[PDB]
Amino acid sequence: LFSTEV
Amino acid sequence: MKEPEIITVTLKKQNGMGLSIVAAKGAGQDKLGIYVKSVVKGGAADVDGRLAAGDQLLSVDGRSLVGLSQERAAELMTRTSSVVTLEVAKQGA
Repeated sequence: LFSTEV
Repeated sequence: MKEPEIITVTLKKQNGMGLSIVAAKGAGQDKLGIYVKSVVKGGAADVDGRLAAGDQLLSVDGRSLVGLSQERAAELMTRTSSVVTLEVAKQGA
């Protein structure tokens, strides 16, 4: 439930 | 629920994608979906204009990433070749 960046 | 609109876009990586995603689960789900949280400016998807915040991901670069962790999902997504095939779904509540 995290928010990464690709 | 009434059958969403899933589509795969074929774009090329100019200098990254620049976006955000979040993993969400539920009931009767033995996997994890890479949903979209936001889109960074000057990104391959932002400049071209295809995917938006609050969406769902299924396949990336022709890979079935159904049941992977955000780390493996995002990492693999950025770890693509010149051509990229992101399959995003159209929905929203």
